[PDB]
Amino acid sequence: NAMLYPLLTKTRNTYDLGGIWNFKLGEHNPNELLPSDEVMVIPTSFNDLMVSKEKRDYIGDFWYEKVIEVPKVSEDEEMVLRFGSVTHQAKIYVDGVLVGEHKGGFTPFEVLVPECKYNNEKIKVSICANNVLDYTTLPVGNYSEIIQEDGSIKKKVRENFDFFNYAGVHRPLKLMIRPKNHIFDITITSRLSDDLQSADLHFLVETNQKVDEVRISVFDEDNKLVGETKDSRLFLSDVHLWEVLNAYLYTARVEIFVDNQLQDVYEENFGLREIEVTNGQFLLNRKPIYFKGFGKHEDTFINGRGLNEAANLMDLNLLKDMGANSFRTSHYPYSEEMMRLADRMGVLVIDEVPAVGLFQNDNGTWNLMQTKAAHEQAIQELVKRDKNHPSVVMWVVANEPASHEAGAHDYFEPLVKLYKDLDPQKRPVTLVNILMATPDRDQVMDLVDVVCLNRYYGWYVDHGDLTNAEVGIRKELLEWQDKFPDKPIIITEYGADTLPGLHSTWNIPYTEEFQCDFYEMSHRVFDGIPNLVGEQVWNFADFETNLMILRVQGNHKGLFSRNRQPKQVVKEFKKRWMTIPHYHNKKN
Amino acid sequence: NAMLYPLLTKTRNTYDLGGIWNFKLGEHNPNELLPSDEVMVIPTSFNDLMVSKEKRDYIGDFWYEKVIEVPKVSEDEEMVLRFGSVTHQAKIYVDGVLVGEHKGGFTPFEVLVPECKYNNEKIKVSICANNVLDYTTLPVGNYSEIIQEDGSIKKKVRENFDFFNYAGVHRPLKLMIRPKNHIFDITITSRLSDDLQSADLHFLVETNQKVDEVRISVFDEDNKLVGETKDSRLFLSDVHLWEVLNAYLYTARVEIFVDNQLQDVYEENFGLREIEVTNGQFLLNRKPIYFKGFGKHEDTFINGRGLNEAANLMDLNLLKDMGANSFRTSHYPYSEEMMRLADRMGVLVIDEVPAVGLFQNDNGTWNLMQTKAAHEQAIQELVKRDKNHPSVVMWVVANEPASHEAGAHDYFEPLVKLYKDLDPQKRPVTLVNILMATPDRDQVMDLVDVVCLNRYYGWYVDHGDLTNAEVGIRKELLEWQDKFPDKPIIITEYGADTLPGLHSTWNIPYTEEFQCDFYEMSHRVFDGIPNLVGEQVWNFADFETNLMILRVQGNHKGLFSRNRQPKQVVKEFKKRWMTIPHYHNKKN
Ligand SMILES: [Mg+2]
Ligand SMILES: [Mg+2]
Repeated sequence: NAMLYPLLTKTRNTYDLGGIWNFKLGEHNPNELLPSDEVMVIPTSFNDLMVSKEKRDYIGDFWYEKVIEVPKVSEDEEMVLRFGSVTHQAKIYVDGVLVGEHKGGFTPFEVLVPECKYNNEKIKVSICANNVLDYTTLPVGNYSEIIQEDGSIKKKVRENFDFFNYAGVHRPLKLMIRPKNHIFDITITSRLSDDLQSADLHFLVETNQKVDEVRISVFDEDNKLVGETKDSRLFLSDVHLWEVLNAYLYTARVEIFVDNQLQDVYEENFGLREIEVTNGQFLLNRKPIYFKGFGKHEDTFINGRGLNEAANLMDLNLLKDMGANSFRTSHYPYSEEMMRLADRMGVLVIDEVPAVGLFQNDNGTWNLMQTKAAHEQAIQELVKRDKNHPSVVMWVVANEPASHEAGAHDYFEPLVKLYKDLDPQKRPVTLVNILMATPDRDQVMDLVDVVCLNRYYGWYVDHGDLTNAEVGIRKELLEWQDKFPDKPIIITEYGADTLPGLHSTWNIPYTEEFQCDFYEMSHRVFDGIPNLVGEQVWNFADFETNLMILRVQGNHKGLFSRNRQPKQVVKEFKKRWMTIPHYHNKKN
Repeated sequence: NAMLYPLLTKTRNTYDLGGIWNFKLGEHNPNELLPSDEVMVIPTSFNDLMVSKEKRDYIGDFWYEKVIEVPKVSEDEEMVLRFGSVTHQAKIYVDGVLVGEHKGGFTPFEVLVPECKYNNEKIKVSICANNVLDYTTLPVGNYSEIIQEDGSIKKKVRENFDFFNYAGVHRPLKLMIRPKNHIFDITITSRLSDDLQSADLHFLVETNQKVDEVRISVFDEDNKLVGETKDSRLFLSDVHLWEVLNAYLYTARVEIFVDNQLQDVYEENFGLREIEVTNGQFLLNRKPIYFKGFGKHEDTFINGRGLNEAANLMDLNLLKDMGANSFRTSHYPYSEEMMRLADRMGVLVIDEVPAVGLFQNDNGTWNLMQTKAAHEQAIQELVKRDKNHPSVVMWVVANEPASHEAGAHDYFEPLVKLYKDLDPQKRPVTLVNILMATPDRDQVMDLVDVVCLNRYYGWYVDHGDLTNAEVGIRKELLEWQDKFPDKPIIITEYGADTLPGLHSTWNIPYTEEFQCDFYEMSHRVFDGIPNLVGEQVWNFADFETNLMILRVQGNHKGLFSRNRQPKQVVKEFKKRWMTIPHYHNKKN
C-alpha cells in the first residue's frame, strides 16, 4: 500500500520523524515507557554505533520508542506512519497497542494510526525491529539457537551471503496526514512513435473512493505546461527522450476532484525511453547499449546500511566522471532517494530483490528453502515501488541461486512470470549466475531475457594465474554464447580483493598492481565476445562483511575504498570507459 | 530570531526540505530557473562530492534551487524557512526576489516567506551560499584575488586555521508554518536550595503580541506532571539533578492563550545543576569535577562538515565507553542535534564561537582585523541558541588568538562582558591560549574564569624528545598556577600526529607507540599540578585540513581514525579514564 514517494502537497502534510529515539536491545513491554538510558538515531544501522561486539552481534527484538505530538487532523483526513524500510522485520505499536506489521528489510510500508487517537495531544510510537534471517526470509540466513547455561538463549544468524547483516531503521520514517479519499497509485505507460519523436501516454490513476474528475497536467524540465488530460490519455508531440547520462524528466501533476473541489494532488515524475532485447543486444531507444559500471552496496562507515543521500551523490558523480553509465542494486532494493537520483542523472539501474542466499550450505530430503512467499512479496513491492523509474531497465529474480540443482527451474518459472505480469513496461528480467552453474549444468537461464554472470577467473579459479584464467574465462563465455545465441550477456561481477598500500613488482594478488592486471586480462577477453554487451565491476567500493577467513576486515574488491578514496586501478577504468561510448554496437 | 529548536506541535507544522536541489557553482540569475545538470544534497558539505580539485576548491557564490509546494496556511499563521546554518554567508530568494540574508556559517536563522505568496501553488526557493572568509568574518581567512588572463578572477582563501574550509548547507532546512502570535523564546532559570534538593524555577516566556494566559506544565522523565504555573514561577520539591554521565531532563510544555483558546504550544527541555569556579576548582553540583574528553570536529568522510546524527551518537557512545565525560565544540558551534544529545547523555560541553584565526600571519599599522561585529553577533546567537542546555558548562571567546600582543586585552574585555551580560546562568567564560602567549607575555587571561591551554611539548616543541618535553610542560604549568593561584587550568589540546600502521620499537613520532608514550609523559606531569582540573585530548578523530607541509593528508592527532577505528592508544586512555572518577578532587 506504500507505493508512492511521500511528498508535501497542499493536500498532503508530510512530517519527518527522524532523530533521537529511546532504544533497547532485547525484550520490552510497549505498554511501559522505554528509558532514555540507550538512544538510537533514525535513520541508521544500529550495529556500528555499538562499542562492544556482543551488542553489535545481537540478534532478536530491539526497540525504538518516542512520544510524538499529534498535528491537526481534519474530519476528512487520516494519519499514517510511513517507513522507507525496517530491517528485517517490524511490529509497530501505538500507545502499547499492536497496530501494524511488516516482513522484508528493504521495502517501504505504511501503518494507519487509529482514528480514535486523532483528538489526543500525544501518541507513543513503539517500533519492535527484528533482525533474524531464516530459510523463510530474504536474504536467506542460517538460523540457530544455543542455550547459554545462563540459561538465556543466544540467537545467531550465519548469513548465507557475503555482506554484513546491518539492521535498524535504515530509511526515513514519515508521519503523513493525507485525505481519506486520496490517490493510491499512479502508473505511467507510454508508446513511443515509429521515429521515436512522439509518445502516446496513458496515466492510470488508482483511488479508493469515487472521484468526479481526474485532471493530469504534465510539465517539462522548464516547468512549462505541455499537456493536460481528463481522460487518462495524452499525446505528446516532439518529446525529449530520456537518454543515458543525459536525462530528461517530465513530471505528471495528478489532481482529483469531488463535487467541484480539490480532493488530493500528487506529482509523479516519468521519463520517456524504450527498452528491447534481441539478437544478443540490449537496445535503449532502439540503439545498442554497452553497460559500464558497478555492482554496489548501500554501505558506508558509521551508518552501515542507513541512508546517506550524500554518499549516493558522491558515488554517482564519480560513476559519471569515470565514463560509467550503470549499476546494480546488489543485493536488495536501494532507497527511493537513490532511484530518483539515478533518474535525474541518467544512470541505468539493474533493480534487484533480496533473493540472495538460495543455496544449501548428506543431505537435503526435507523442505528447508521456504522462501517462496517472501520472494513473491519482494517482487510485488519492488515493481509497485519502482515501475515508473526510467532508470530501471531490468529486473533480477535472484543472485547466485543454486540454478544447477533439480527443482530450480520450477521455483523460478512462476517468479519470472510474476515480473512480466506486474511490470507495465515488461522490462527484461535476468538471473545472476554462480560459477558452479556452468552452461551444461544450469537449468534456469532459458527462462530469462539476459544472461548475467559473476565470474572470477584469476581470483577464485586460477588464483593469481592470469595466463590460465584467460583461457578459462574465454572458454566459458564462448559456451554461453553458443548455448544462447539469442541472449545478451552481462558480466555483473568480476574483481579482485585489493588492500590500499599493498604493492609489488610481481603481479601479486591483493596488491594494487594486480587489480590493474586482472582487469586488463578480463577486458582483453570481453572485447572478443560479440554477445557480451556490458561489464559491471565488483565492487564500486569496499564494504562490510561478517567474519570469514577469506574476508580481510570486509570485502576489498572495490575500485574505491570504503572512504571513497581511489585505488590505482581507477585511472585505468577512466581511460577505458571514456574511450567506449555508451551507445556502442559491437558487431560492429 | 531563530533561537528555538523547530518542533512539530499542534500549532506548529514543521516540514523538512532536505534532499536533492539543483545546484551550481558560480553566477546565477535567481529570476531564471537553475537546470538539473548539477544537483546537490541538503544537508552536506559540497566539497567532497566534487570529483575535481578545481571544483572542490571553488570560492565565491554557489546556488541551491528547488520549486516547493505551498502547504495550507491559515489567516492567523505565517510561513518561515528555518536554516540550521549555511556556510559561510547566505542570501535567500523567493521567486527571484531577495527575501533574507545571513552571515556566520554555524548558527541558525529564519527567513519569512512573504504573506502575498501564501495562496500560490508553488514557490521557488533559491539559496545563494558563499564561502569566502575574510578579516571581517569568523573564522578568519586570508582572502585574495588573482586575475587569470582568462581573464576571470580566481578567488582564494588561505585559511587562518587548521581545518579544511568545508562549505554548503550543513544542517537541516525546515519549512515552518506557525502562529502569527507565537512563543518567540523561552529562558529557563533555577535557583537550587542549600542542600541541592529543591529548585525555584523561573520560566521567562517571550511573545510578540498580547497573551491572556501563559500556562507552563513541567514533566519528569516518566512524562508525569510534577509542576504547573500561570505566573512564570514554579517551586519543585525533591528534584532529580542533572549529573555527569547520568543525565536527568525535565521538559517544560509552554502553552499560550488568547480569549480562552490555545494560540501556541512549545516543549523546551531543561536540566537542573549548579556550576561554580573557586580555589582552582571547577565545581558541578558543588562537587569538584575532573574533565576528561576530547576536542572534536564536526567532520566525517563524504559529508565533510554536514550533519550526521549517527556520527554524533557513535562518538558519544565511544566517549562514554572510554570513561570520558566531556568535549569542546572546536572550533565553532556544533549542531543543535549534538547539543540535545549531550544533554540526554550527561556529557559536559565547552561551547565555543568561531573565533579562530585571530592572529596576523614588516608589518601591521593599518586596521586589518575587522572581526568585532561578527564576534559580537556570534556570541549573541550562541548564547540565545544554547543557554538552556544543562550540558553547556562554559563558553569560549576565542581559540588561540594573539593574546600576547598590544590591543588584545581591549578587544576581549567587552566580549567577555557580553557573555556575562547575555547568559542567564552566568557560566564561566574561558580563552584558549597558544604556546606563544606564555604566562609573562599574555595579557588576556586576567579577564577569564578558567585557564585553557593548548600545549604540545614533545610534538611542536622538543619534537620526539620526551625527556626535555617533560621539563618544559611542567615548568610552564607551574608558572600558570603561580600567576593565577585562583583559576582552574584545563588542557584543551595535546596530542601527536599518528598514522595507523606506523610502528616502531624506538618511540618514533608518527608511530602508534609514540602516541602512547607522549600521553604517558603528559599525564605524569598533569597528575602533579593541583590546579589542573581537566584534560581534553586533541583530537577525538582524524579530520580534514587544507594543504600545508605539516599536514599528512589532514590532521592525524586523533585517538580514532576518521572512519572511527581505534588506534593503539585507545586501550591506554580507557585504563586511565576508568580509574579517574568524574567527581575527582585532587587536593585531595
Ligand atoms: Mg530439499
Ligand atoms: Mg594592526
